Amino acid sequence: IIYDDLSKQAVAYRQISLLLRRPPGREAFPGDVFYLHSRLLERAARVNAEYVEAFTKGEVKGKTGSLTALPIIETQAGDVSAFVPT
Amino acid sequence: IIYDDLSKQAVAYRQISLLLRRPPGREAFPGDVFYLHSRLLERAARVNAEYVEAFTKGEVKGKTGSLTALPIIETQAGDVSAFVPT
Amino acid sequence: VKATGRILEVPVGRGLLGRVVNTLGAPIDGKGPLDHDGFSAVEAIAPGVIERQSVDQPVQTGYKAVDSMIPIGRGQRELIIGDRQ
Amino acid sequence: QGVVENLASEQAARMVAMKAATDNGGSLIKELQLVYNKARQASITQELTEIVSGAA
Amino acid sequence: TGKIVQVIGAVVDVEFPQDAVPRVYDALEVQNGNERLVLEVQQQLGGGIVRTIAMGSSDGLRRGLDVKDLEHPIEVPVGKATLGRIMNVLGEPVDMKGEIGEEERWAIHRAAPSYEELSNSQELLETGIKVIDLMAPFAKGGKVGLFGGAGVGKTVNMMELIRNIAIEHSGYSVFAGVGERTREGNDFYHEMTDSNVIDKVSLVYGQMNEPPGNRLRVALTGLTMAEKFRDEGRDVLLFVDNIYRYTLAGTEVSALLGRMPSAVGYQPTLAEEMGVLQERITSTKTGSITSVQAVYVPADDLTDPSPATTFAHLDATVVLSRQIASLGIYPAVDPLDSTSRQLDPLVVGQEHYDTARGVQSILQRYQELKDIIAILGMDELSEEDKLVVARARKIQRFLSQPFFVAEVFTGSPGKYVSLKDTIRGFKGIMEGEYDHLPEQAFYMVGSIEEAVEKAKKL
Amino acid sequence: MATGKIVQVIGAVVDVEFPQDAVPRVYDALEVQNGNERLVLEVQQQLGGGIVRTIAMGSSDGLRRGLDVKDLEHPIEVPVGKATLGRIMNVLGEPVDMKGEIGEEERWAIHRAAPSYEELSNSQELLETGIKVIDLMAPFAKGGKVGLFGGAGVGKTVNMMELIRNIAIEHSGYSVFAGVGERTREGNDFYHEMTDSNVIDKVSLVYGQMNEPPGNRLRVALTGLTMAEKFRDEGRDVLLFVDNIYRYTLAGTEVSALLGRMPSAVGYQPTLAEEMGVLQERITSTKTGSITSVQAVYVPADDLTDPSPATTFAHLDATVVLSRQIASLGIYPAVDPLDSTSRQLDPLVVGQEHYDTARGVQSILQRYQELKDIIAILGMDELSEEDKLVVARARKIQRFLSQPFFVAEVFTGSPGKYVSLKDTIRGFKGIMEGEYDHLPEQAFYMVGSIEEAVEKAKKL
Amino acid sequence: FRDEGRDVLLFVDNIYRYTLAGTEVSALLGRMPSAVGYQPTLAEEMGVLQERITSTKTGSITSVQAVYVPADDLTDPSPATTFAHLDATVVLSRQIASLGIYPAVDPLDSTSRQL
Ligand SMILES: Nc1ncnc2c1ncn2[C@@H]1O[C@H](COP(=O)(O)OP(=O)(O)OP(=O)(O)O)[C@@H](O)[C@H]1O
Ligand SMILES: Nc1ncnc2c1ncn2[C@@H]1O[C@H](COP(=O)(O)OP(=O)(O)O)[C@@H](O)[C@H]1O
Ligand SMILES: [Mg+2]
Repeated sequence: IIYDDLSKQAVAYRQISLLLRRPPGREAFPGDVFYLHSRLLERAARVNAEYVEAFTKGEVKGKTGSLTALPIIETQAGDVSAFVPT
Repeated sequence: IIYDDLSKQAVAYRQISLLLRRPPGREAFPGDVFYLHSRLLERAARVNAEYVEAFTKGEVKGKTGSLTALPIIETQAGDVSAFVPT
Repeated sequence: VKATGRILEVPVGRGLLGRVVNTLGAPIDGKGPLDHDGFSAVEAIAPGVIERQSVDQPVQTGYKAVDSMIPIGRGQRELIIGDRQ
Repeated sequence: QGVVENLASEQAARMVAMKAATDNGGSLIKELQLVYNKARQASITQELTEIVSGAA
Repeated sequence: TGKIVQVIGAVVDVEFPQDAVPRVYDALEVQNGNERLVLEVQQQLGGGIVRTIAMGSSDGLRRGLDVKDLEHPIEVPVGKATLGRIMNVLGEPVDMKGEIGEEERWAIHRAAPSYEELSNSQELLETGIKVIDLMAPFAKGGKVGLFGGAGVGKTVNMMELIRNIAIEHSGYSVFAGVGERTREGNDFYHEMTDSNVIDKVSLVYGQMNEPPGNRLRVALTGLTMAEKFRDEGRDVLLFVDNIYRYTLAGTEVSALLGRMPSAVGYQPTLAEEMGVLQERITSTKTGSITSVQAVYVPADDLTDPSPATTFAHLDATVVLSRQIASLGIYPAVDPLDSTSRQLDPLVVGQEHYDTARGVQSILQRYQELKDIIAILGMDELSEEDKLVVARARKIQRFLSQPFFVAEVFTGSPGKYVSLKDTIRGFKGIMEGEYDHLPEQAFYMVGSIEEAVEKAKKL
Repeated sequence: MATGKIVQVIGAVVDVEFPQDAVPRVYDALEVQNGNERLVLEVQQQLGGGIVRTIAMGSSDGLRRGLDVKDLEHPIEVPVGKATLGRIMNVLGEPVDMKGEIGEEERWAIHRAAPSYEELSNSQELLETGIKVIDLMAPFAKGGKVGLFGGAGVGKTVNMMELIRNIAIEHSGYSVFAGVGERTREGNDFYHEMTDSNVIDKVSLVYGQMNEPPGNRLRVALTGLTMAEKFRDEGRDVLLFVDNIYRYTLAGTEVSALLGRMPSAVGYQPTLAEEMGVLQERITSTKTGSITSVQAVYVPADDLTDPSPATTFAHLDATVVLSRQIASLGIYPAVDPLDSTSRQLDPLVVGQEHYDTARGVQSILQRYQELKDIIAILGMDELSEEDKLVVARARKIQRFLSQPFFVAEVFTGSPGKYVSLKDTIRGFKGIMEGEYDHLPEQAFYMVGSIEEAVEKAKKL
Repeated sequence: FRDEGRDVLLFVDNIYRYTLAGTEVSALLGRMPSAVGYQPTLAEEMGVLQERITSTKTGSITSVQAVYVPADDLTDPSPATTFAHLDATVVLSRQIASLGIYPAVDPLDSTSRQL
């Protein structure tokens, strides 16, 4: 899976969070922007055969599923030390 | 008398003030931070012998009491411009 | 909740010399109770202008730079300021 | 002749060094300006946050 | 008996009868559909309503659901039973093995040890890492902090320290995965269980996929288990994957609890929360907890209140930095910010003290010369200044070291360096014994002898 | 019958109360009889209890707290079609000129959704401007956004008028000019200059003056956009000129502040990206017709990382930079070829020949820009024959970039010309590959096509 | 004293802490905070006080005021506004004081409208 720009998802979520009057933090992003990206990205993984067998109720046996994920981030003037990039 | 960290006293007072829903000021510190430190520090003084003799109800005569104070402040990366150090 | 009409007071005296005490006057060094010369109020006002006296007596830090260039006198207020560590 | 040739060499070396210094100065400008821009933006954000939060 | 009245993200409002309101840290249990959820009280509002934090997913919670009031705080198993297993924030087993056969459960909200109960020990501990036990050596029973930004080697350095300080330690250890990658925890578990040292390391994992309630209290439960092991008279090693996430969970929750934000965006209780967590982790007179903690700094800002209020709680702070890492100098320890309380000649010796201070002096002078070099180049310097530039560059290269645990990213074999070797090497460089060797000879080598051998092949 | 009452007036913000059955939709328009005038209100938010919060599209002075408000069911509707050509209008579609009523047949609402995914053009096409510098170095995509980053003193207005004429004559299309929050004196002068230039016949103008409330300046861009959309539905390729997009962004900030919403980043509105996207996503090529746009861009504090520049650049397909230095040499249009870029300039987009020609020209001019420093510092005696040849060809290329405009007839007497894409590619290929090395460099100045450069050299 | 007709000398130790005493209590009075956390009424509070210190036709007040400069930055609103109220402004600088030149007057910044 490829996410074309997670920084602009962060912009959309910042807009939503500010329209709900939630106090922001560094660079005016909400306090839970890290959680947004963390739970989004941690869903990409490699799972063992026991998990697949339990999930498929035994119909798939001895195989490991996987979901590779390469997100994209835009940074201004090419510094990596910004809040969302870090 | 040594005050090992006035900045930590200021932070504790800030927490008390914000939990009490008092209006916040510069760097979220309430305006009476200056009142806090001023009424604390001005208590350190040297008093004339008349004051000592009046306080002790005549027991001590011919002596001047004195208290010397050494407050300590932590600067973050040498930023003298901050509120509490100013 | 009852309202005891008294402001916060702390033990004070010569017997506190050498003792480790918390903000409320309770020893925490574990070397027994205090021997205080009465109590005193925590929040009090400072002596006025007419009750002051000037500073003309030194107190030695024991260091060279401080005691030479930036002397401290009895009654003085010195701010020791800097970064961490 | 040796002395005259060495003075010619000196002028050549100085002009090369000055060119290098000019380029390095431009390099420092283009980076100090980034630090300045980020500083201005962050300062404005902090002050505005203080105002809006202090409205209470 | 009670009912839910509000559901706001991670926090939930619950109403109880005026005469049956739970205490400030009691635990509640609710049935979210076919599954059970645990709520933890935080504040008693007026009229019998209390604010709670959800120890699980909050989706699917209708208002008007009934709750059960448990009459005790969150309690977790402790002791010999929790010694080869992976566990959740609520003390439940996470590995697919059976139940934990504990004789005792402790509440996770406990009080820090008293002043007279403490013990301070100067007994120095040795690591295979050169820069760490040269510049900021730490003793047994003191807290060590690993600062730095993103991708500067904190996890790898901590793994190396686990490997090396387990050589001279015999007892049990506790590892707490606090809001970090699930993959890193999985790989650590398999690495531990493939070396047959899993029978002494105890694991608690609440990772960066978990809701704020789990991440917040997972640090506390890990520390509580460490308390149980300490009070048996043992010496325990406690490793925390990331201590920044604890304050970050507090930050995410504090706005919904109605607390007006402090500087930046942090909760007013940042200092108190960190103090409550980090003051019950100490060595008393009946035990000792040697602890290593990773402190992620946000946006490479060492002036941020979260790192800034942690520097005062640590015996040995090691500051990794990105600029040093970009040069390839791993481990990227900045030697002009890393210090320790044990770097005194009365405890560490005069030769070690003098060597460390000389290194700092030379590198500080090099920093001063960099801004001259940037505009004018190296030609306009004094000859002495050029000498110190050469020696400072060689010192910076010599601070690097190829770890065994980093053998995958690189290919170089690992190295363990003794304190005597490293002080000999830096003393030799400082007094110019090795002025005749090239700079690249000192890069990614162990002892100085190895650098000479490398210089022979250039 | 008017069904509403005013309940508050705070500055430019008016709150009005309706019965619970008649509450307006979000962007509906309301009208009040303020004094003797009629005042248009645009609804912004539906608060509870039948109250709606609105922005006054005009002066708020003189409004009482009990006035009756009439509820129109449509949003702001403006006249569209051919009748708007040659006329100046305000935000509401009413003449700020004095020529009279606009005889429109159709009135369209300024708010609408962007064209759907199935409406976009099946392919990607280039748009000729007839200007050698632009068509070579920074070609426009048909339906793409172009940012003019020039200042003042350089010929911004001249370039705009030239493009208006060329899109009307060489193609068959019309133009819309949106004066988003700009000076009244200069709008008047622009109108008279286009009247003198005989291009007023082929453009329609919507002005929102600076002295108007923030809502007017915010909505004037959408007014111009919907007129351009009508011309698109006629099947034409339209040019939409935005006098300053930064003013649109800043007026959005002002409106958001008036409504009281929390600010983001460096003080901007929480919905900056959405408002920018709403404006930009409507400027695209449809299976029939298109809207290409030239937008003047100002960067605050010269900070290219500032949120308004950073957000704007995400939507620009090409960048045209006007230079005082190029103008001082007498080369017009004063477009700097080294700083101007377009992301259409790729071999698989424009064609391999055109791409490699552009690369050659850009690299040659860059090399000349370095040799110019060297020649100043040391002297021309240091150069080799190959170096000298590069310098000479670069001079010829620089001069061949110039072009006489039809508006430049009155300024120079030169009749003015239109150069095709293949013509300019052939000319620059010829100069690069050594042909016409025997012509003088002045043969290429203001000469149009290369086949006319050889005629000038024949006379010279 | 001025209304009695005499020539008066008025020394004020710090105008800064007049403004600061305003700032401390401003928020508790229900006011919305200003640009740098000051009260919204800084200019008027300065003006009402400082326009009384004038020499009228009956008598003259001559005044010397010490002005604190927060963080040694003359950009701050308080020194900035009090600059606009004075005939002569002697600008001391921490740079010249640190170098050891006493008084630390900056000769480039200090001026007077009687010059
Ligand atoms: N000798 C080395 N020591 C540490 N890291 C190294 C070394 N050589 C290469 N690296 C690379 O540096 C990366 C950073 O490691 P690590 O994940 O421990 O950093 P970190 O500061 O803890 O980051 P995070 O907090 O984002 O997890 C490693 O994943 C590895 O790819
Ligand atoms: N093609 C051209 N031919 C002759 N003169 C030109 C040409 N382009 C620009 N100029 C000169 O330079 C000026 C360009 O600036 P102008 O368009 O007047 O700036 P603004 O639009 O900001 O008023 C013209 O008025 C004219 O004097
Ligand atoms: Mg790591």
